[PDB]
Amino acid sequence: KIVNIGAVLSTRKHEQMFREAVNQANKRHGSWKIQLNATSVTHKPNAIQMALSVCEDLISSQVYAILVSHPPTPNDHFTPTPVSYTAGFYRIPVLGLTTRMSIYSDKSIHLSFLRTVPPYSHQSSVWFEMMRVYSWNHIILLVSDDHEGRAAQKRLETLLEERESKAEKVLQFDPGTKNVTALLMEAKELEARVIILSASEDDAATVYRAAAMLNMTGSGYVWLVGEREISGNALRYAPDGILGLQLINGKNESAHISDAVGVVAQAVHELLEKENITDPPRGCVGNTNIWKTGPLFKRVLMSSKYADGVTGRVEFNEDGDRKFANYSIMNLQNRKLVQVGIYNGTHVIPNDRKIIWPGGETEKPRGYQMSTRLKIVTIHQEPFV
Amino acid sequence: ARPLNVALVFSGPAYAAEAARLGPAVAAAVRSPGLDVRPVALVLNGSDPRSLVLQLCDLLSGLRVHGVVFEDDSRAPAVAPILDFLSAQTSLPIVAVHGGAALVLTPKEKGSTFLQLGSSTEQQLQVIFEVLEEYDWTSFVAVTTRAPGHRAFLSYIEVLTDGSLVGWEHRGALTLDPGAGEAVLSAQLRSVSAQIRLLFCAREEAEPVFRAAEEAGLTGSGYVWFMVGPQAPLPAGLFAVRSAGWRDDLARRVAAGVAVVARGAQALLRDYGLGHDCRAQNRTHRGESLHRYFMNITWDNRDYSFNEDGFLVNPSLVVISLTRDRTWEVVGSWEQQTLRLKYPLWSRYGRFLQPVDDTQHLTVAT
Repeated sequence: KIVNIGAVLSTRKHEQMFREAVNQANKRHGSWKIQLNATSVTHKPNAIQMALSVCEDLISSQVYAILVSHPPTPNDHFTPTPVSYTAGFYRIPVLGLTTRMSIYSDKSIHLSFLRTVPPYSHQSSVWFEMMRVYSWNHIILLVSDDHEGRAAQKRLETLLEERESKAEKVLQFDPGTKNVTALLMEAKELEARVIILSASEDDAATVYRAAAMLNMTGSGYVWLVGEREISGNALRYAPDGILGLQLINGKNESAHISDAVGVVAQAVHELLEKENITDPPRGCVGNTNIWKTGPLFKRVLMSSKYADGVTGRVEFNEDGDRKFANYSIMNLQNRKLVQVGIYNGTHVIPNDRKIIWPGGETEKPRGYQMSTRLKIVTIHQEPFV
Repeated sequence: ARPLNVALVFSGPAYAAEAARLGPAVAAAVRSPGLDVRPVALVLNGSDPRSLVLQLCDLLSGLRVHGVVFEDDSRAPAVAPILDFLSAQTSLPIVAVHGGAALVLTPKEKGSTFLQLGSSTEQQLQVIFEVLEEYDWTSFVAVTTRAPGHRAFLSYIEVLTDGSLVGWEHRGALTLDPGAGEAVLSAQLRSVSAQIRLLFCAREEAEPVFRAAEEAGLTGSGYVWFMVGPQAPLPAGLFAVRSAGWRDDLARRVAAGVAVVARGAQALLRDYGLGHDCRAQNRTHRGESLHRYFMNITWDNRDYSFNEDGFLVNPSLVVISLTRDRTWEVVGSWEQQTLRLKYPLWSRYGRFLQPVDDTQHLTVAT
């Protein structure tokens, strides 16, 4: 029985290691009646004829699962959208090597999809644990008017209700704006001095530009930030002593493709052990129906639990997001970045390196500022008032 | 008198015979000042994920389609999302009347102007309680399955129930796995004793559920099923909610579909005196002004409104009645956000869900 493993990659050289990864699959296992082949297709720099290539070549080759890759553009929803539509609606699983944006976790669209990398919305999961241990019981959110930002805001609030906290005050931006200085006045009078950002490079540009202008980067201010704006065009006026976040193997295509092959290498053996194992459709036009084995193929797919690859400990489950990833925490000193924090997947593990706070201060601050003046309400009662 | 060559595409052999007949009817039905109606009849091949972009752009190229109405005689809504993608690049509006607009696809992609004629999940859970308000049925349960989108179903019903002077009571949330086993399905379904139940499952996922109810005893006597969700073993006691155009004429259905794309844009000509960029590049402009343009639609004694994502904001619709002879009877109506029934009733009377407790009911004189 011929088993085809499809994939869409970028650059000719990267596709070469795909052949190496699939070649080792045959030798690493004792499979006798199972043969693996690799299909290579380059990215078409236009969406209109992008669907033509996947239909006429990959679909007609009856591939088993497809691997996607980051497009050459710095940030675009171009590569993963067409690929998850055509093959996605044939109930053909799609493996996301570099899919990290938070929209593709709804199951209203993109019915079948698996991610080997946790998305951006999961960053808030470790924010709370780091927030809780370092006191920090009062915060303010600065999230832009984007669908991705809403998911991050929801995750923080949906778990904070255990401690009975409403996260003080939340401000909503408009993406693409260039001057948000006036609306930052509402972020000054509050007692809290802990600011959390989750936005893009363009949105974070205006935030970091006026942060030093309003004397917001001095002592007593602590910034918790998202991974997107730590590296990029926002580095021009990024405040010092920023407590950011990053993910290991975030741009290692060769490491991720090996892990994706390993997960399905054992899975394909499990598929050839049951009954009613109908082959995925042959061709792109001849078949006009959803093929038999639906969730059963996905059910075993989201059941792998082994220890292989550089990252290891893959437990794809539920919506298809990785669990307990390896994160890192870094600081910005003199326009130079150094990593101080190491996350093992369970709790934050700090380092002996000094964690210098924004504005050039060493003592640990807290998000609290006393209100000197009090406004008082009274009513007219004859004996009392 | 700005020209407008509206396009019509149909899938299925049934429309092939009547493709030419719909010409004079559609053209004569729609008439607006300063606008030209030139419908074109086309037939598509198959209803599935397929290389539609090969020919859909081919017909779009070289022709001023402006707007095309999508029709399909298929229950599965597996064609709208792939058609949604090609709508984003072309920045042109496509409306589905029957089949294509089977379910509400939200949220959509950035810049998409694809609109539907259907009922949202939340809108299907607000008339179900309106008719239930005047017909008692205080006791109810919730049954959910492994189908995607179940999380919104439980959240939507909970919001409406709370904070009401009636004070609805809940008997917990029931979860069943059709792939587990027959023994597990039957025990969970009969765990809670109630004659009124709420079900949510896929169109093809329903059949395993009905088999469990047959051996669980919750099929005979008087039991109520609310078939709310995507869409011989069919015991009596089922109800659902659908759109007003549940049995509209084929000629009039296309007329309603072509009305929104053409008549809605007539207000633009009042301001001053387009989207054919497929097989072309170096142009993205803006594609969000169309949503606010298509807001004021009113025809056939109905109010049609759309939000940013796009569906029936004011869904003038009807509720189907109980099905006995495999017929889709309709008994409830809902217009102008007001409930209306054709068969008013009090408590449980003859031939309309007689009480399930013949030995626990009394008639008392005073």
